[PDB]
Amino acid sequence: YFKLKKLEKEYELLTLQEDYIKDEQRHLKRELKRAQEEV
Amino acid sequence: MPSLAELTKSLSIAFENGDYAACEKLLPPIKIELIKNNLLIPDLSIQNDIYLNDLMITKRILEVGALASIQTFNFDSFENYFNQLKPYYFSNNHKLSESDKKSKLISLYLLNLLSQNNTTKFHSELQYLDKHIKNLEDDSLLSYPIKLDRWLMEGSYQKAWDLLQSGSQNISEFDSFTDILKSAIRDEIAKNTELSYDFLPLSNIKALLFFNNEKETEKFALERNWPIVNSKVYFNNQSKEKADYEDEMMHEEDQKTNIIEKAMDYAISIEN
Amino acid sequence: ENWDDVEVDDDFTNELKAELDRYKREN
Amino acid sequence: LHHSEKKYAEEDQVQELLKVLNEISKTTLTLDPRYIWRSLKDLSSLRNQELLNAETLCFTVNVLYPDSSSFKKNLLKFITSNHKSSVPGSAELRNSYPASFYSVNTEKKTIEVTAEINCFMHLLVQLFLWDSKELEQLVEFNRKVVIPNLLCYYNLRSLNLINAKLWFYIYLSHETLARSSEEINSDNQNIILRSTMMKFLKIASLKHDNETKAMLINLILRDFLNNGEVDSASDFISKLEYPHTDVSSSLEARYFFYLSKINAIQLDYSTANEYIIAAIRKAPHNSKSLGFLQQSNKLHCCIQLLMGDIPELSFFHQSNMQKSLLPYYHLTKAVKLGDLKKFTSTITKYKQLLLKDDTYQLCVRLRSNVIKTGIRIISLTYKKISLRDICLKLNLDSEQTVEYMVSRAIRDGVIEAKINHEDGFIETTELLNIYDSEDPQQVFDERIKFANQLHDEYLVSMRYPEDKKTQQNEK
Amino acid sequence: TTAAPLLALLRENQDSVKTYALESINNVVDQLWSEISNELPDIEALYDDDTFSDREMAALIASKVYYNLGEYESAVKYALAAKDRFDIDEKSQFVETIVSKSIEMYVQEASKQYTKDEQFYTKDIIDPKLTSIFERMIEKCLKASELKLALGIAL
Repeated sequence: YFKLKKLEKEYELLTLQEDYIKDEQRHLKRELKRAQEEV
Repeated sequence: MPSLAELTKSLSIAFENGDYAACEKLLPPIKIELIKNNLLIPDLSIQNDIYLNDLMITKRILEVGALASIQTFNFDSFENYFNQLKPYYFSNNHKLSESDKKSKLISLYLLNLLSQNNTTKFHSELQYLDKHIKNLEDDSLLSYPIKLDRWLMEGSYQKAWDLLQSGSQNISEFDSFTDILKSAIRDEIAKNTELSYDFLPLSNIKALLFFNNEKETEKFALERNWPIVNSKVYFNNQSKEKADYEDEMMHEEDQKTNIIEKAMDYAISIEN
Repeated sequence: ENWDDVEVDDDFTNELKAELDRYKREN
Repeated sequence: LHHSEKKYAEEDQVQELLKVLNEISKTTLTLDPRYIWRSLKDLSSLRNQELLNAETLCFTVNVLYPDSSSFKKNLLKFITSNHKSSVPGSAELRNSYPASFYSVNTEKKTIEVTAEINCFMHLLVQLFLWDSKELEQLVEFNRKVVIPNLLCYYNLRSLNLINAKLWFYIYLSHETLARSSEEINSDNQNIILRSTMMKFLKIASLKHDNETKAMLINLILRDFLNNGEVDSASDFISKLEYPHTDVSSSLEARYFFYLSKINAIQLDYSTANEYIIAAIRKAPHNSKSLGFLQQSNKLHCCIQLLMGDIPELSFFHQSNMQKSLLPYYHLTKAVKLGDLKKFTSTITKYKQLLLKDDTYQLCVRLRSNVIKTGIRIISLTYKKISLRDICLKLNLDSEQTVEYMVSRAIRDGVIEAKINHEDGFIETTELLNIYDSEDPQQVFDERIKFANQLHDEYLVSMRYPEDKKTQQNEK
Repeated sequence: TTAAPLLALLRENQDSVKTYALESINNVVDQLWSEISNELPDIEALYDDDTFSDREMAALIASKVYYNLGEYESAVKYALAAKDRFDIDEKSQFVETIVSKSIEMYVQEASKQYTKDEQFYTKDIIDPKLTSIFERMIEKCLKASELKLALGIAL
């Protein structure tokens, strides 16, 4: 019966990491703005 | 027109005496007795029945049945008898008595497809035939659909008109599909000088489509909506528009710029 | 690589150009 | 002598079996056994000839036989069996070990080892049949067995890769039987073959196996071209169930080859011309792929001639296969010059060679392309040309005949010219100067995404291996 | 055997003959469906015909067409249209997917209408086409002595 319980438990990782990779791109854009100030 | 108790003999007698409308009245009782014994269509398994029971006389039932629908000019029925004859002349190996028997009955379906300008189903049945080098090429009969396709693609319309006239097989079986396809020949040759060639002549176009009377030429212009001017006939429809809705195709205006702008956001969305 | 090597022409060899020397004096 | 020959090959067979046995037990390693099974076909074929046939006899005695006792005897019955220690139970390699399929727990039916043993047993049977070229009763007998067994078993992601190679042997052995002799039993046997492909295809779609669906579609599309039914092939290709990700390049080239022949008879060669090019690029250049390269190269020349364009002569020259390309070379010259008698005499002598590949029917359409190309040659080189000047070159019939043939090509935009009946000469309507127009821009916007097409199919493939790389301990 | 000519003969009279015509079609519904699909609109048009009494057997034909076409939502509608020919106890990959598809669409409407009324499973709030297969699947799992799928789907 563990296949039914663990099925919906794995979508929590797919939910966070879906918007978490988008936050790294927004952070990357902030690092590029800081890189222009370093020059 | 029923004659005897057997539905096969009653259909053959009523076939040569005329009245093809009454020959279809005996069609419903044909399938009643055959389907119960599965004698209407050859079964894919082995029932130990091939040339016995009504399977021998069934081939003659649908043979004159397709010849009855071609005279009544019924396109919905003519396609039904052809699909019912699809399992026939296929099974029973390569030999029964005459094998394919009359091969011109199958070619009637191939000739009717050229009248509708359908090359998908016309060339599909060429590979369906068992003998490509015998019943197709080497066969002197059934030459109307095959040879006409060569002359039409070649572009010679003078020899294509002789196939529906000088031929001796167009009297009976091919007579029904002759004048029907003749309207398809004139409609295709007229569209050659229609869209590209702009200003249409008067006496010349009569010889292109093979018109005997000059009044028949003007009757074809009214159905095709040809602009008429003094002593001349022009064509203003070269420009095409509307045709439901079109997006991102055929010279857009506001969406054409967004196509290029989408390519820039495409690479940005991938990095996202 | 198209219409070049083996097909060649099979004309423009001798008899065609040999007549052209006579045309100059015929004008 | 004979005893040492039976134990040598079986030890190598178990050695290769134990490698894929432990990989499918823990989690899913199934990608790894797929690479081993590629070489298993070549290593088994060379091993079948050596040590006679007795390597498969002692292998069945080693493991448990669900169905396989009578199948070996039936396979050995056609070859006039020579019995040496043929009583079952002569060779025992198990001896109560965990990797040896421990016997006491197996015979008491408290554990099930049959899943991986039975599916692997049917693979070795089909290999010897194609190697020994055994036909007739042995072909139909094994077909009645494997197919019902696959419906009873539940194939996991790893198990679907077993029978995936068995479907190729079912269709191959049936076609070799039909071409050898024709009878009423051969036509009725192909009926069940066409029915079984449709039932298992739905099951394989649920498991989403890349190799299984790649093998089925290649076998299903070939059956459509044999019977000549377009309506069955047209609806089948509209679903697009063929995965392009993990399928092998050899299975891809076979897929693009079918699409070229389908669109050829549909009178659309724009997409078909790209499919025949993709089939050559995806196909390897080695000797085992020469059978596919020989047929694919013959179809490419037929597609070009039907488009009005003439293929390059270097294809018939610098290649090493030009010996088989000789019939298609004479068709190249006859279309150019527009000679009517040259084309009729060309297809007459080589008709015997064109019947094998069924390209003679496509040569019927080439009769029209001889004139259509000759008109394009004279129209592009000569802008304003009179009506009777064409009939004097190509030796046509009359002036009314050439007037209809020129108006035929302007429908699809081939010649791109106009016919003036009042003045009596044909003038080319192409002034070029399209650099200022938007027509080149339509191709420009497409080539922007073409470069980005290889970008999304690549960057993902870098991290793909990197998981197991970083998980392993490094020195 | 071939269902292509038989589907075009359904526009004529003598509906008793149409009963025998549909008998030979049920064999090729899993075979020629990729071909006869051109005549599929004629099958759906007869279902709304009040003079067409063969809709019981005609519903089985259309149920195996739209399903193999790739539409899972349509396979539930045509299967329960007759409420007779459909057999849930038959073990096949065709029925098990329709059952799982009807349950998936039933959970979406169960998490919504529950707020307005808790008795919706005893009422007509949900279209019975969703609850017809959902009720027959639970009774099938109870007879199989399996409480994992019966209690899991019930939640």
